[PDB]
Amino acid sequence: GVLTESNKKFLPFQQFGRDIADTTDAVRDPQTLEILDITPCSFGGVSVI
Amino acid sequence: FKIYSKHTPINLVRDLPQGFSALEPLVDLPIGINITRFQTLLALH
Ligand SMILES: *[C@@H]1O[C@H](CO)[C@@H](O)[C@H](O)[C@H]1NC(C)=O
Repeated sequence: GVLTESNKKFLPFQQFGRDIADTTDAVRDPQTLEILDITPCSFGGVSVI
Repeated sequence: FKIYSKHTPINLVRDLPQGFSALEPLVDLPIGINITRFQTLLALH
């Protein structure tokens, strides 16, 4: 996926994040202890005219 | 043994624990002990 800066907050004890159906929507890195969000990149379908 | 806590109270009533507040973990002590009874320690005169 593609990583961007996160506008959300994590509690100190928790390390992962998800919204629905085991989709990791955020994560904190083990070195900077910074917060990042994960979203899939730009997959799609192709049609021809 | 996971110990949860919340300090700041709500003065909705007097001497009663009315209200709702979630609790966040503080310490999870990994000892692996079996405990069936327990007491409490106070300050005596
Ligand atoms: C790891 O080292 C980097 C180097 O500056 C530091 O910024 C970071 O806070 C360190 N993280 C831990 C968990 O020690």
